Amino acid sequence: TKALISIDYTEDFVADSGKLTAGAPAQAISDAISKVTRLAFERGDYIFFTIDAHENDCFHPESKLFPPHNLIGTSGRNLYGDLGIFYQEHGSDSRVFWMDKRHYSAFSGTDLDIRLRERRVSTVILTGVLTDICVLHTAIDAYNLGYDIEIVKPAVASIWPENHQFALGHFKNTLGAKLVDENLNELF
Amino acid sequence: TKALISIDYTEDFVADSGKLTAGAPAQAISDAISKVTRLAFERGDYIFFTIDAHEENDCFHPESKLFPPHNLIGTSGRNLYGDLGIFYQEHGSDSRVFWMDKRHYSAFSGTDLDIRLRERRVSTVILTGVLTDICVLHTAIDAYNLGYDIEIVKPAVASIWPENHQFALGHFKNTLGAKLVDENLNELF
Amino acid sequence: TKALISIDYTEDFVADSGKLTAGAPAQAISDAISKVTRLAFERGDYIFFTIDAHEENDCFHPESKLFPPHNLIGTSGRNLYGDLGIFYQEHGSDSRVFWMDKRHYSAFSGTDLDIRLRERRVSTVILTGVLTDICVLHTAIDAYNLGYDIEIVKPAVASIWPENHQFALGHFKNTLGAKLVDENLNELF
Amino acid sequence: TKALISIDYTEDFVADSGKLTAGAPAQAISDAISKVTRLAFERGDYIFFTIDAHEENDCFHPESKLFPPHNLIGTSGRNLYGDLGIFYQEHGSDSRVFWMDKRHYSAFSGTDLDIRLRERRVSTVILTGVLTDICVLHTAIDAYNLGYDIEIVKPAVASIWPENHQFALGHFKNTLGAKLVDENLNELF
Ligand SMILES: [Zn+2]
Ligand SMILES: [Zn+2]
Ligand SMILES: [Zn+2]
Ligand SMILES: [Zn+2]
Repeated sequence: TKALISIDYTEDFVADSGKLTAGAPAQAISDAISKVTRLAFERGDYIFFTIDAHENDCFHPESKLFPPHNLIGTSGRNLYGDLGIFYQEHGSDSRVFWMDKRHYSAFSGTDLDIRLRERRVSTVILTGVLTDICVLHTAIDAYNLGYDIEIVKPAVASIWPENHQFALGHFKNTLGAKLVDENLNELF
Repeated sequence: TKALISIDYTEDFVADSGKLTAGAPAQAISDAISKVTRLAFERGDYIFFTIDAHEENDCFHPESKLFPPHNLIGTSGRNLYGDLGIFYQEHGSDSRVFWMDKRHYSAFSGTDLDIRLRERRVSTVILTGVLTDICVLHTAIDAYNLGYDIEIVKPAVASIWPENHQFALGHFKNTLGAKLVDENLNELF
Repeated sequence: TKALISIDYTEDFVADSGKLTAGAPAQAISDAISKVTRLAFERGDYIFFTIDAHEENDCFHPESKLFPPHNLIGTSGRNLYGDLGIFYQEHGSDSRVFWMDKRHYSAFSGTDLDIRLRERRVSTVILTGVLTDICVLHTAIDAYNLGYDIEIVKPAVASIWPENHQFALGHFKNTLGAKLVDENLNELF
Repeated sequence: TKALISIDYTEDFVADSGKLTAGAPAQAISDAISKVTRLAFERGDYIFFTIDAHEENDCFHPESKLFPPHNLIGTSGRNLYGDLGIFYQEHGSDSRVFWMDKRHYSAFSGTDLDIRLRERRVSTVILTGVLTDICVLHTAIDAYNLGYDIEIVKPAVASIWPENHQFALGHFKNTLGAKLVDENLNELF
């Protein structure tokens, strides 16, 4: 049994009127990200929604770098597409988690590692946005914490195609990650 | 300039009808713990309420087998005891006052406490609450390993067992190099 | 998959002429600590010697104000005491045996212990060495927070203070959920 | 009070005959990386050499499947390249200069870097070395999560891939909020 991590696939990151939207490339993965999450859950895997929870926060260095996004209590934090429907169906399940984060990495200042260790999880499966920012930082932390890594290629996206390509190369060649499709089958 | 950490001073830990109550010794520090928290706030310090947030039937938590259900989410058992609860009603919305849910004994474990303290370049933590030999001890040890200067408010920490309370105070002073202070934040000799 | 951790059982902590010696109580566990280590090795367990590596004079270390110089790098005080030292000379080159320098009390703090254990998918640590209420206690608490199952070899841990040794053993069993075992690795009830 | 981090600038990563060499682009920064390190030292900064220390036949290390053997313990591959190596011969024994073995890409992973930095109350790290998109990138991300202000010496970092070098620099500035500086430690606009 593995764990699938769903990173920042919310209105503010995906929708056209989103505060920090990736636009077309992020919208394009909506079908794949929902399909792969449903499949992982059906298999018995743990699902962790790791979602930006921002505040107005003078002490956060990220405030100077990006405009306000994923603000607590706003509709910008709602999950985009059929993924949101999956959460409506199974959000209260013991195997499904909602986790607020303040840094890019899903591990930083959270209890993600603790929850995975409780369940003796050795492999993480990464999905969401952006490939070169919150997926990259999460993957690097996962590597340093000794997890096997899988990346769902058609269920990650970035605003810049060149940055998306760098990150995929980094996952495979530096982190030793397995690149998989929406059916959780290894790509060659 | 500094940060005060308020550890688990809730109804379940302090009140007579508390699910994991420390009883009389925990109740006896109510005046001192509220006094010292108000004083720290008045002089500009950051206040971190680090409170147990447990779920019953959490079979993956090793603590579930060691203690009865306590500080359950949505219950009155998580409410702060005494004038400390009044202080949170008054100033809990101030930018310098925080509420942090925790699952382990240590206030640092699986939380963003270290990140929040580093954002503010805090070098010294002041520890209060219960129990001296469990959630205060674990928090103090984590603080030591993370390079913080440590202050322990002696009249604002308590345990069920006098021998355990005394071990912990000895450990703080002689092994961690912590300063023991009174409810007026003055060094005890 | 289990790993035995051998904490600070060196000349400076054990021998009569040691710089920070626990003396007779530490000397008393020599037979049990060497026996349990050889047994763990025989059973295919990983063995980690986690040993204080201090410098005189380390200005920036908070420990320097609390204790006299001990376990100094390149000195005979860092030599393992008794048959445990003979074991290391025999099997130190084996891929399952490790020597790890540490600067804090905990074996995990600032080391790659957690990394090496995760590489091997170790779920249980077995703790031995000195002192029960300082470098063993700190290692145990870190192990707990990192999700490891814990075993404590009761006859292979020791302290200079008997009351502190008792607190620690109680803390291990009642707070950390650790298993207390003997030198044959059998659970004590 | 700042700390300069010198990452993997050794024979195996830089020299033409190095086992995992970045080649000409890495060799091209030799003048700048030595100059900036000597400058930092003169300004009273701390200097940390954080250097890969791998073992041959380390089957438990995930890196062993990804790259050929490199920076093996006790081999010439671990020797610092260029004037940096001369600087270390001159000032390695100074209390402000450190040598740290590492096994992961990041200088923080499984080391005591964070501990040594907090001991000195360092709030800003200055990064140099190779490769920009691997051990520099991982170190920078770790520094960011640990709340350090970050400076990157642009003419003193290098990669074998120019497009990857460009990505990393953009990532440092736009995502980590790092300051890009030259070999004179002056900000680049
Ligand atoms: Zn954000
Ligand atoms: Zn609890
Ligand atoms: Zn020591
Ligand atoms: Zn390497």
